[PDB]
Amino acid sequence: PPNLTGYYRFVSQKNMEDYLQALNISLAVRKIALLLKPDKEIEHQGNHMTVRTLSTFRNYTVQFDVGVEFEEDLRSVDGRKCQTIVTWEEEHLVCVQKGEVPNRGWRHWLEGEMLYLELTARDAVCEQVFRKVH
Repeated sequence: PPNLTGYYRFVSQKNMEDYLQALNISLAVRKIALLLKPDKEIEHQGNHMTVRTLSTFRNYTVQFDVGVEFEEDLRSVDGRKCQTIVTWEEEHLVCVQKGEVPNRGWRHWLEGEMLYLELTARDAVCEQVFRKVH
């Protein structure tokens, strides 16, 4: 990852169900999601990032400064709110969303033109993969 900027196209996933069920999301909504093919769009200007998640149901956006804790507004997702902190170590991005649910956060890392991602909530682990295109 030079500068994580770009657009990344969906490639594959697994266990979305487990993750969305650990966040207690309804059935009517967590079987729409299993058929989605979301893409990632990223703006990156030396310490500050804008990460967008795009799909045909609804899109989700979040802004932050890495290394500075912020209150994240997740009502578009599960209805909650967290005090998120993002860092860069071991050569990959780590985010822990402190709040009501334990083990809530995620991890991003690169290799080639591939954008890997891991989602966590309680004991549930979710994996997704994207391909940079712009």
